[PDB]
Amino acid sequence: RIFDTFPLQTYAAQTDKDEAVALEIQRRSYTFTERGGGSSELTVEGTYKLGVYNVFLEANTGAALATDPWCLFVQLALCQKNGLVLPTHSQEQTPSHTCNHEMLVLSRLSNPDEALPILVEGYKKRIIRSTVAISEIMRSRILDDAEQLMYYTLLDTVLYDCWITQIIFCASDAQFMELYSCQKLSGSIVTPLDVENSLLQKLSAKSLKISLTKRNKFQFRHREIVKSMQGVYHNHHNSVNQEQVLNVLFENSKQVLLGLKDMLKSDGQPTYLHLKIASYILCITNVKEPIKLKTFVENECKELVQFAQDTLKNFVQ
Amino acid sequence: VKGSVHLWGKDGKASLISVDSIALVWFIKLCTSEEAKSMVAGLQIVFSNNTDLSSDGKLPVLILDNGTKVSGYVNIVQFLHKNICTSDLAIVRKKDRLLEYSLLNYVDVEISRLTDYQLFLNTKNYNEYTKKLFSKLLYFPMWYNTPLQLRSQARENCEEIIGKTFKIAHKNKIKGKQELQQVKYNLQFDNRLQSCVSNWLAARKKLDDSVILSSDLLFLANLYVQLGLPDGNRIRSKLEQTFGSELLNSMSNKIDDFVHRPSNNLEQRDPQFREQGNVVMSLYNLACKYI
Amino acid sequence: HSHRQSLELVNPGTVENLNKEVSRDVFLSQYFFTGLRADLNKAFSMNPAFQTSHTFSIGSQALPKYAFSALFANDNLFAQGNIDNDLSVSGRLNYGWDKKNISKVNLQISDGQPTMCQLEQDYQASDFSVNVKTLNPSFSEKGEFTGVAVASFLQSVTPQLALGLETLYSRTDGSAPGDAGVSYLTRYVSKKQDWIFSGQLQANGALIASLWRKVAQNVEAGIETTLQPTVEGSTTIGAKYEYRQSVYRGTLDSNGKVACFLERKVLPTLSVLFCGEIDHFKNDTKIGCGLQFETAGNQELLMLQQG
Amino acid sequence: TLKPIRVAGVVTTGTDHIDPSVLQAYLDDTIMKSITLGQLVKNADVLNKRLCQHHIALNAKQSFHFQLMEVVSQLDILPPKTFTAKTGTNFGNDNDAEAYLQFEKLIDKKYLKLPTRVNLEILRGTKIHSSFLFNSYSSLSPQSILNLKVFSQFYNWNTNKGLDIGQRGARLSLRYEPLFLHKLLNESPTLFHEWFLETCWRSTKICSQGTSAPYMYSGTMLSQAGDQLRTILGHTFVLDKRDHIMCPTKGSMLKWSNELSPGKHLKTQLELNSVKSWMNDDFITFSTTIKTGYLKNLSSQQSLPVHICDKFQSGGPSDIRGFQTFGLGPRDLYDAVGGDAFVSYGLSVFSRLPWKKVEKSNFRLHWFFNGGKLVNHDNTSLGNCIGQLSKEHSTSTGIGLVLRHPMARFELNFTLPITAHENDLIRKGFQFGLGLAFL
Repeated sequence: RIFDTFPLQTYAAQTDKDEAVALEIQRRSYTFTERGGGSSELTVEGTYKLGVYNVFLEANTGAALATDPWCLFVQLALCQKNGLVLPTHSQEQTPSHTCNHEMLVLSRLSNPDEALPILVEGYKKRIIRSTVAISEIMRSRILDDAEQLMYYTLLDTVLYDCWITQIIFCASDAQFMELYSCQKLSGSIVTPLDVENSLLQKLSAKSLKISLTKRNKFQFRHREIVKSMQGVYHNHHNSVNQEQVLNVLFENSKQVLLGLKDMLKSDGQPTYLHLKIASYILCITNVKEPIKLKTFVENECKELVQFAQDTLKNFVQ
Repeated sequence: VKGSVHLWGKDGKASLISVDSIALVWFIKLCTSEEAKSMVAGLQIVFSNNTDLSSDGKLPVLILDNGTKVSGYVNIVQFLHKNICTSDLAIVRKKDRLLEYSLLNYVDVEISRLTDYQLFLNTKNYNEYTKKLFSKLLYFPMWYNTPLQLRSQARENCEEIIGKTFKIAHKNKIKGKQELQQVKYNLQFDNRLQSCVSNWLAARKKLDDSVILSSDLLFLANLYVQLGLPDGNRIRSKLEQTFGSELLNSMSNKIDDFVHRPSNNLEQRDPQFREQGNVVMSLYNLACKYI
Repeated sequence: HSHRQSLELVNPGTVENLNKEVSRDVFLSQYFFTGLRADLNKAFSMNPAFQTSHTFSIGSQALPKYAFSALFANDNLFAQGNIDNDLSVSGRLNYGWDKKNISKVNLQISDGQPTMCQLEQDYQASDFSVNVKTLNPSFSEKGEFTGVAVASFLQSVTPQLALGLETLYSRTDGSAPGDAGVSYLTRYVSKKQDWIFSGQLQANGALIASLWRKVAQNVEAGIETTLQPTVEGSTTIGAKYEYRQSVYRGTLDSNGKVACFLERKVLPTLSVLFCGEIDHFKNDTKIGCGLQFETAGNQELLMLQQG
Repeated sequence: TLKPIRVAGVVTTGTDHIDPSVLQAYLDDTIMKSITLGQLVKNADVLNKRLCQHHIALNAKQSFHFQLMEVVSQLDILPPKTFTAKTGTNFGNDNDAEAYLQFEKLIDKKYLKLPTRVNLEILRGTKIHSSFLFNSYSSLSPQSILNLKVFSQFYNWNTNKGLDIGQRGARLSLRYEPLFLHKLLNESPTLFHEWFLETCWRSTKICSQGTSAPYMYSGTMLSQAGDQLRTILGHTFVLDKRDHIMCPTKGSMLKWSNELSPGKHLKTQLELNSVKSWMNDDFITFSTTIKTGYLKNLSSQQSLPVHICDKFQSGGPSDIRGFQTFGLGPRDLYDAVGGDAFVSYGLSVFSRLPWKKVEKSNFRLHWFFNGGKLVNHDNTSLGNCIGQLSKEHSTSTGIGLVLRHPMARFELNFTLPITAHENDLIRKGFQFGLGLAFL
């Protein structure tokens, strides 16, 4: 009726924004550039953001890569699909901006599932693709071949379990938190803020491990070594059965890696199997602590550490 | 390989709840060549029926006389093939060993998922058949927790694939809603099953089709369990109409041939007290787990 | 309307309380639960009755995690409200306009389901009882009622026997007339009050027969048999043992299953309770434990509790 | 009376559980400085209030007539020293009612001579997923108390319960409430200082389905989820001259809060309330409220962003009627991002019900006018902050019915926005509210 004349006045939307936060999203964003020189034909409603656990700088090529095998696989697949080029440094190096796809470092707690990677598409009409949705999308592009699907399910069930068990159990918290945490680190306790971060890592390291054992039905396949983390007894009854399980996984995953050496020839564009072989190798050869998988792939698998480098030069310039 | 293999079953027959206890006793019986019989020479079968011996809770488990434990059918047959000196069931060559491991792992991870549905989430089979077996397999106080735990675990793996008097009448309408849901779900199950086995049969053609591999014994055990339940005729018809009566008849003939085999290669043993699973040992193990 | 007074008829009970002695006191179906529970009841007044109740449940899915109850009962008005997790709201109101006419309303909101509104009006005359119950009242544009209606009449022909009928009308959409069902109810009370028998005959021929007996001051028994040519029946037997320290209830069913429910009083304020039902033929076992604390709210009630 | 009266000795009853060396402190500070009869009565009232506030006695009765020279006899009823289990409810401001269990235990004086009280409390409710509190109170002196709090609590915060926040940590607090004011501040003013220091680890999660809506998936909110450990110092000053806490009829009240996270941020906040009655039987009560707040980022070169839970949020049935909760301030995509400075003002006119059948009931007619502003100021100049904080406000009027029970306040209003921004979440029409603090 006449109650639709209110409000009497309306002003333009509040345009005040915080500059402390806009500086935060510049040290956590890495932009994918186009393949041919530099150009942009995108609108703010047609660009996506890839959520990752963290980012490390490659020693040889210098590109920025995600730390987790699944995040790195999706990052490589997106680059191949869209013709992009891998990043080199965060936007703090280039204050100016233009519409491009970018990769953003997020916490695990940025979605109900507590798992990454995720895709954030659009600006005004925004869609969130979760880890499960990304897995289903990525898997449904290889169903044409029945034999390439057999290998693909082997990598992310046997080798994935071998990687996850080792990172959580045979590696220290100081090494786990550099891969699956976005928290800052300095390496030297000098300022009083460097004492508040190490104690934060000590407190929160355990709860980050639990949210990682739920990403790929790990808590269902191994439901006895994920209940040993949810209590404080540290008895030898649960610590002898555990080493038996971890020894079977490593012995199985050596056969997988030895078998793959026979088929590492690509007659052109890499397939989704090659991009999944390469991501595991690149992520393994990043760990500083001498884990058994890294030792094995450095000593007996000197042909896989070259194949991964060969497939990575398709995306860096 | 000296040790002992524990299983689900009784009277020398493996029960149908465990689809890999059935596939493991067909394995030993098919090791008749000189190199293959050395793989299992020295093994003994025990129908202990207590998961307290398993390293991760699953009863198909191998204990090698010195504390080494392996669990599941996939891990046992992979371990055994790595104890061949290299000097019925065939042994795969080196050039196509990864493919065979991939096939066997695929069956375990994707097709054995469906058989748990048919055993614990299908009401027509769980209500009248599955719950009865545990009364004969376990002991008097341990008759109720195990079926419930297995049923609860079976929906976690299959959730994302297969989803006065007037008050009495209204609640009876809920029953009709239940049959509506049950006829909704069967269309999802039959669509997933016809896609899993179609992938498996398309991948299997890359190897030799005239020999029996360790991966075929786990696929056939799944069909044997799945078509041997009271709700098995619908699946028998659905698979047949889409794959071929002659093909499925050949597979059923192979299943029958495996079932009717002499138990001469077997060498089984009466379980000892410490590996019985009775009330006293269950309490002892429960107390030791917290110490 | 003259010989009726000379017959000296006795006012019969309500239709819903024919087998109250059997299915409510002797039996334990409503009392049974699962999981662990803790109850804290706090009453602030008695003559102007008012109290609250705090209930915690764990280990079970049927019982809500948190329950809050608040009830107020004056001389002629009763009002009880219940709040459960997920915003489950329940409200019951009774009002006696007279010693004969009583009207009550029950409203339930499930926070995701349509609200259930229920009305009941009952009249307990000198020698008969008449009650009318409506669920979801609704009248179309032509004035035709749509919903659920239950109208029951029960009159005692003699101080021992009571006969009556019940009519249920169900109309869902209103386009078509609703279905009507007629049932008969009968009740007999023994001269020495040793046993009470109740019988119900439904419109489909189903027969329900219940009997309550009191062996002594502390021991009572009850039997209830329902049956539906294709005739199928179920028989339930129950026993109730009443003592100052504890109260036991046991139930055995014709299907081969048993159930027990015991309330043990250990302290003047604390009273614990336990329940367990097993079925050897169906392999169905349920257990439940709980406790209840009663604490006075006002100082006068606290001193009365203390002494 | 102005009779010069001296007090020499006090005889107590039932004060066995409390140490005489600590009861003599109360007596010396309160009751034995009287020099007349009116002052003696006032000191007796102050002593009774203090002893019922420090949980030493349920109530106190004192006889004075026994003789100038006289001795005052004082009676104490011992509280239950054993386990005390209690249940109850509490009313949160944002339309959430919480239910709690509480186990209280007094500690015998043979262990600690200072009256010490330990209680464990369990909370639950609509938004509260869970909450365990361990509280320890120690009465150091008749005008000072020391509190230790250990808490672990998980709940939902934002609109549609979009965020899930869990907090674990501890707090140490010192409360100072002077016995006697210096004759400047026949009334009973309340005045206290409170200094606290806490350390807290908190986790923020976006528990909102991405398919449902683009809500909570803006750039700002994706960067807030995670873990952080913080420590803060803080001070609170409260002065209260109002004749009644929950149903005032006259007087003013002032609250002044500061907190500091060293090297991270500095927050300050002030609020004033004034009440003036205008009729012989207080028919027309007028009420005014003004609150302001300012937050500054102390970190170097604008690093270390301030968390969204530490910023100022405005709008709602309690803060500014006529707008939805978290319905004011700048927004990134659809999410309220708070502000570093705010101002808010409210003006209410209560009226007693005109009909003689209902006069003494607490139901009252209500006409209100509200407004405010919430901005992200630049850290440059308070001059610029005030310049941009004094234009384009967001006002709202309305009329309704209020129930001011001493336990809680209920409100049913019909509200109309007067002026707002385009992206504001207005709510015109009927609005219901309940709680304790309103504007």
